[PDB]
Amino acid sequence: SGAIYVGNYRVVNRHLATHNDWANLVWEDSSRDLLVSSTTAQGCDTIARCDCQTGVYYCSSRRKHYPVSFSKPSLIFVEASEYYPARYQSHLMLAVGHSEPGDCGGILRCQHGVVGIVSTGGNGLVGFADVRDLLWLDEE
Ligand SMILES: NC(=O)[C@H]1CC(=O)N(Cc2cccc3c2OCC3)C1
Ligand SMILES: [Zn+2]
Repeated sequence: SGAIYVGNYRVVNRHLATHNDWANLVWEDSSRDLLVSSTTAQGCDTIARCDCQTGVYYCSSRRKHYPVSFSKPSLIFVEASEYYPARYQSHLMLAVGHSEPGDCGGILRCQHGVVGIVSTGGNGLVGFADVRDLLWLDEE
């Protein structure tokens, strides 16, 4: 589990969104595994606006933050899971690292701020849904 809290927005994995998230919906995209809802309180996270390929992510199944090198956001085939059939997921970045299903939502960050959140895993790989292209998270 886990979310990004930036301005009056809550960014979560679409497959983990709650009823309250759907009832306060701002934007959702199944192909990216992302959903954004509105919040009453202002958040403290800042979004990275960069092309970094190194950062650090939080892994709840190890209670640890790991430094990783990660690929550029792209269209990657993801195996079938409890939440989606086998399909191509867009704006996804892969790294070598530990990830179990419940690790989804952990933040990946670089020197500029939050890059994305854990969305996929298995086989000693971890995949992150990029949010650096969602410029509207910084305003309104
Ligand atoms: N974005 C998606 O399609 C995710 C939905 C889901 O439940 N996925 C399975 C998964 C996530 C994280 C780590 C691991 C996984 O499987 C093995 C370890 C992929
Ligand atoms: Zn950066």
